[PDB]
Amino acid sequence: SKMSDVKCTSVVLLSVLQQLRVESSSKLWAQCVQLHNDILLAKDTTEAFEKMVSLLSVLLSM
Amino acid sequence: EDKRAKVTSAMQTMLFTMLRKLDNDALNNIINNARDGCVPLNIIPLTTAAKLMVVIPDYNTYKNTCDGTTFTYASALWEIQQVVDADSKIVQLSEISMDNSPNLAWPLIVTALRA
Amino acid sequence: SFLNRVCGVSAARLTPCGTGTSTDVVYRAFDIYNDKVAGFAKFLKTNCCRFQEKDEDDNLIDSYFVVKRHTFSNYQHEETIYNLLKDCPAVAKHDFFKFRMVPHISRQRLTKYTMADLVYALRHFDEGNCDTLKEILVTYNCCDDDYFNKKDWYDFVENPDILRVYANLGERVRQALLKTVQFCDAMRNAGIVGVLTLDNQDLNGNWYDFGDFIQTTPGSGVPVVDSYYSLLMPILTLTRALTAESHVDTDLTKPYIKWDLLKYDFTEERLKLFDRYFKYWDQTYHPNCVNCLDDRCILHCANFNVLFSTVFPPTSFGPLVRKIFVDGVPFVVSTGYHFRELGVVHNQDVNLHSSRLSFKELLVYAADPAMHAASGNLLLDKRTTCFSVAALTNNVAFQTVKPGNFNKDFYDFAVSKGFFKEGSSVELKHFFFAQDGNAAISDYDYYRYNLPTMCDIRQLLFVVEVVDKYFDCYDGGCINANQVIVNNLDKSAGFPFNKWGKARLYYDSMSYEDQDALFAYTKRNVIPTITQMNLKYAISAKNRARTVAGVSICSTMTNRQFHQKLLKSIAATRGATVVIGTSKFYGGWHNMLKTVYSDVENPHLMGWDYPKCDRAMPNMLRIMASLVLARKHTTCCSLSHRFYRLANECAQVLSEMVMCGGSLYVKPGGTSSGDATTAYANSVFNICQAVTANVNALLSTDGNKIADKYVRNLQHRLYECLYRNRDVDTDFVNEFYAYLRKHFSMMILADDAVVCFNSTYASQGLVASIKNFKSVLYYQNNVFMSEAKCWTETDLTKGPHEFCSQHTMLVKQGDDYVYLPYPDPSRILGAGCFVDDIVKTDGTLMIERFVSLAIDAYPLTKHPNQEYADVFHLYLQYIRKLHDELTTSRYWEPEFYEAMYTPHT
RNA sequence: GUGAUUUUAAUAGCUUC
RNA sequence: GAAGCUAUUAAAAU
Ligand SMILES: [Zn+2]
Ligand SMILES: [Zn+2]
Repeated sequence: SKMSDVKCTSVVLLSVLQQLRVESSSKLWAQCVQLHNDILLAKDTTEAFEKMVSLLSVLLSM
Repeated sequence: EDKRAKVTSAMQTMLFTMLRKLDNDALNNIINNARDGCVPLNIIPLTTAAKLMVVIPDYNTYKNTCDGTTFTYASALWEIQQVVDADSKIVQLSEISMDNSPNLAWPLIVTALRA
Repeated sequence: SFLNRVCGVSAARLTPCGTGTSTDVVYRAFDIYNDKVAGFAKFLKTNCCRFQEKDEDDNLIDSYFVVKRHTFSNYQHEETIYNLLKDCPAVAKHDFFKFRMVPHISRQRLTKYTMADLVYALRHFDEGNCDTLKEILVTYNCCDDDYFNKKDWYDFVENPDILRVYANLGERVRQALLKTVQFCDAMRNAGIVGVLTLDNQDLNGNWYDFGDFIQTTPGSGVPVVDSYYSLLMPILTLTRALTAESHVDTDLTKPYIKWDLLKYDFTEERLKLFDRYFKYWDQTYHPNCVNCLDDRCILHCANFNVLFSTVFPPTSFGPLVRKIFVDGVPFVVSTGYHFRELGVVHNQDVNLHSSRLSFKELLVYAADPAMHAASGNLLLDKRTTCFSVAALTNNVAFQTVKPGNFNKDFYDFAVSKGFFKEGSSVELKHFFFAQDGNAAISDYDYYRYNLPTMCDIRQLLFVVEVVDKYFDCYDGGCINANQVIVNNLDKSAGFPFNKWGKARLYYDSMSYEDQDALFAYTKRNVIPTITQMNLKYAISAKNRARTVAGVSICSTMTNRQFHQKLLKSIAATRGATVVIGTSKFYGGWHNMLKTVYSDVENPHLMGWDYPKCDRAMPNMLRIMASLVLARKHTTCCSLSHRFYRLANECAQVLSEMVMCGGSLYVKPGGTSSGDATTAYANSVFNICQAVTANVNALLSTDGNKIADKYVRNLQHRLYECLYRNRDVDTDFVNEFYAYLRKHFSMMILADDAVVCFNSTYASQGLVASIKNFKSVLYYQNNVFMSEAKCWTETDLTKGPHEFCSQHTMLVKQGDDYVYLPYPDPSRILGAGCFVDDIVKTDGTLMIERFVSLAIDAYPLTKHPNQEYADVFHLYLQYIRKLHDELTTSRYWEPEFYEAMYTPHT
């Protein structure tokens, strides 16, 4: 629905980060948790894509 | 009852080690002082523990609580020994400042020894 | 000329408040008991002429001259009584004159509002209509008028500063109490008999009505102060009126009292406080509840202790330890307990010199927190406002919650079947929310909403008797260790017993004889234990973290062996108010709804929630629920055994040490979810709150308007039974229980309720309503019931709006119409789209998950909305697909799912 | 590290009609 | 086929 897809990809990406074990960095874990929770709670699809790209930047950094 | 034997050996060990780790000197000089030899439990570490652990959430609380290399709490003096962040990494006393505060992984934990 | 008369020797500038000589009419609260009407409600006062006082600046002040017109008899009578009582400094000045010949009694320098007005405002709070409360707070410098411009200024959860705004009235309330005691001493000395009412004491502390007082011989006068004190009690802790007792002398401009740390008794201090503030309370107060006479005395003596315990240092409470020797080796163990509610309790079986500890004594000494605390390091935690005892470890542990696992195959199937499209009514709103490392301490800090609450004792003592009637159809008592049933033996045993095994290890290593010995030991001693806070990894629609408490096995065994008989009886009974144990399948939902509808005359339905239920439960209400549960042990136990069981329960679940991240904290109170009787005690609490709401609603109505003579006499006898008889009236308790069952039918399951009530009586103010519930929860639970989470349904064809997260539809099954519990489609779909383990992503070996989920969704196929039937049919096609590629047919046929709701015939 | 209690389904055994 | 019992896995509710 262009929204549930984003909400599922955010869950998948956070699971990928957890498996990669970014929880060692408390700062990074807190930022990723905040972004994922905000994406899940979002009502509009506009800011959801922005926050999804922000979260994906964390994975792309490594 | 090989289960019973093992669990019995376990609890016994624990108790005796905590007993050896008891601060005999200070514990005794306060328990007998009591009129009937009975004291509240909450004051035992407050008047006998030789190590203090302080968990500070931000820098404002740091400055209000642990300003300097020594501080007073529970009517005693405490000498700061080691400061550690939330990642179990040693933090120096020269890094805790307003300018460097956002670059630290809060909360920090301060370990102090009694005077 | 009336102006100058009222002026009198103490000349002052007087502002006529009304039309000069005409009496001012006001809407004020009165405490009433006549032969024609009774109750604490608001009436019209039309026999007083007010004259506000000015000053040099000609601006008004909080001073009034109240002139009353009455008969010549009351003139001579009230002149004699005031001449007798004139010496008392706590009596307002009176002027007795008569000039047109009509007698007038002028009271001087009175305030606008009285203690009755303050008590009514704080006990019948209605947001949007708190004008009297706002005016009082502005008048007495509690806050500014700009404080009310902010929204949600009144509730304790969003605005914690209202506690400081309310506590600004404590000194005034304390002065009123002192003046009341002075007035009582003066009455006794002068030999006068009369009742003390809040509406005769202005907000300075003076008393001004003597029309009903009687004169007798000097030295022997009797002031009656039960209603006064009992109604005033809920505000003594809301305004924190006894904060001045913690300073040197009793003034707020001096430093705090520095108590000795090694002091724990405070019995003489409690007796002194009682004698200072409640001198003429005619019931015996036991500072230590171990000397009480029954459970109705324990509550009365603990209500005073909750108020008196706020004066003493917080470090004087908890376990009391001593140094014993094991074969010449010193050993520190717990020997008593100082309770905030029960006083000081000492164990009856303590041996200083002992040897050769057995399994049971080893278990008790390992579960005892004293050795842990005495070995740990001192801890100062600034992340929370809870008391911190010690750090058992040498570092702090942080716990994080993992994300959920995505069921991509099921999501692709749903998308390919036409689901999850823009502009749909069905969307995913339930997920697994991840938490950072501070979630545990952040959720533990939510115990800050628990505050010490003193409660009306005369109303609570009647409410407990009424509530006890809802638990008359059950069997209780103690059982032997071989009669105990443990559902899951592979659960955690708690701290520190989780380092060696599960509960199965203890239950196997401990024989029946050992377990019976431990149970017998708990009846003469107190065993404090440690609860552990764990994070629950579940699905939800909110980003809040879920936390549960792991009670120790030492507490769990005893509690089971003490309570399972009654718990099982409750869970097995069908057709009662508490519906724990009833299934919604095979017509259970229909049966429960028919039972709750019963035969109410003008039926309407209603539901409410409990904001912060577990974190804000008053200790007095928790103790009351425990005593109600324990009331079934009249044969198997004595008073000492029952008291020691109650003390053990309080010290184990109510307020104990809590391990959170390797550190020991002190729980302020509330309820520990994970205790043997959590759901059964929450059902008792809910029934208690409903009953007290009904009582307040009935007592708050003007008696001169109830056209029903039967209900008017019921109200009269209700006020009589609360505030005039000290012994239980079984006949009136039965009558009130029958009245409630007829007009207020309840379906209770823990903190979730559905009520079928008579609408005409509710509109006439004869039974409880949403506003009555909101007021009750305000002044008792210290929370705010916003009417957004409460619902009302005027049509019973549509069932309750929501009960146990299930909705209701009236559908035709066979040849009759029944009620069906359909769930939230988003919840059902999210249960299958996301899982908690990587194993469950493969549904080929997890067909039972989807079979159960389709069993939960079958009812949606009768919904007028096609997108709901769509979810059920989607669950069915997937079951088939898996059943197929894997390699019976029942899990694809709809018949297997239809017969799970049809009566079992 | 992962509580209390209630209900239900699947699977595999043991007595019974 | 019928009813009851036991163990194992799973789902929902407060
Ligand atoms: Zn008593
Ligand atoms: Zn008993």
